[PDB]
Amino acid sequence: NTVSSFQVDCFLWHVRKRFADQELGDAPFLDRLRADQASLRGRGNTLGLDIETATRAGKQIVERILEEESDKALKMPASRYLTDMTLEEMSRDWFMLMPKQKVAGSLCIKMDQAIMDKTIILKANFSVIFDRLETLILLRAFTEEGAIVGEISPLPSLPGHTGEDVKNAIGVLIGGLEWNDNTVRVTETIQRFAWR
Amino acid sequence: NTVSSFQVDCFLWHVRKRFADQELGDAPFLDRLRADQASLRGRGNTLGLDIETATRAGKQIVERILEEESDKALKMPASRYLTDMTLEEMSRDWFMLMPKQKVAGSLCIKMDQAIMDKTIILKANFSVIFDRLETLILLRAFTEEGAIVGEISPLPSLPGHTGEDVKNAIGVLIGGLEWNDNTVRVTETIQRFAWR
Repeated sequence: NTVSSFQVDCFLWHVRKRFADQELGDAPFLDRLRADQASLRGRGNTLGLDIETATRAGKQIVERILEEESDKALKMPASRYLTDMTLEEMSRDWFMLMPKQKVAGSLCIKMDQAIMDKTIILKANFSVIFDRLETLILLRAFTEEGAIVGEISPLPSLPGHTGEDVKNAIGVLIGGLEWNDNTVRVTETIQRFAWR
Repeated sequence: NTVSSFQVDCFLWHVRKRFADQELGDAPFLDRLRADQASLRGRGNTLGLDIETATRAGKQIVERILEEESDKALKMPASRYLTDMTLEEMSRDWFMLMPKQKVAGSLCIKMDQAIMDKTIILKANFSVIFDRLETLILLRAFTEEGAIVGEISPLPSLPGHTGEDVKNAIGVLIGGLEWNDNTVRVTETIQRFAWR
């Protein structure tokens, strides 16, 4: 019922205690240890379970969380994060006068149809595995005048996208922008790890 | 400085999160997880360290606490706890009219010199290893009338006592009580695992 967590808390307290027992602790850490020691005393007396017994049970529970595969996440060959945009560029507000958008590939593609005869460069932040795109964080279209006129973003509620879905989204965005006689290019990052 | 603990907290949060992720959690556990998730977000932004990076560093720190000998406490062959007294008997108030006491063997020996011509039984709670006494919790002398007239207790500030120190303390207590024509015996627990 409630003993599973109590036991986990008692073991994790022990672990934090051992951390303190080996120095390096800041004052708020020791303060939390004191508050938790008092709270665990209370919870123990209410439950009737000795702190060391609970600690050992917690140890076995924590091991159970960490048993079997544990955290041996050796199936993600060090993805490298590549960026063309700063956090401000990704979070910057923008608007479309004649908005146009669609969903495909678990990606949302947006572009302003009011943009005409402009020169546009695409910038993106994304993860790369084996010299190819693996996850898209964000792509935005900027005019030479600095306006944001299009965007490709992942949809968090759908099964994740692939590199080919992003390549298709980029091609679709470029096509739609080119319709209005815009000149569209991509950064070297996109040109090297993705495709126009 | 303060990153060592923060990192430990982030990993331990992850562990508690995985516990939640595998059910069995009570409402206060999840509530603490929410408060801690918000607090860790704050602490992260203040420190500038990503929660996953801190989590991995915390994992390595926790492993460091648990590395080498870890908790392989295989040098304490299952001590068995034997009791003659309830918690109330050990915590019961008592007094000596003519107090007498000494320190020896990292034990405090007390007896009331005013007790005469009584029949006394000694009761004790202690740990046993290999069919012999290893740690004394408490020993008290009771008259047949129920009065507490003597006590042998460990002193927490001194190097721990041995079984032979307790045997000597019991012999000394019995001797002092016998001086005043008291008849003193011990429980079967003491007679089997210690000596008069």
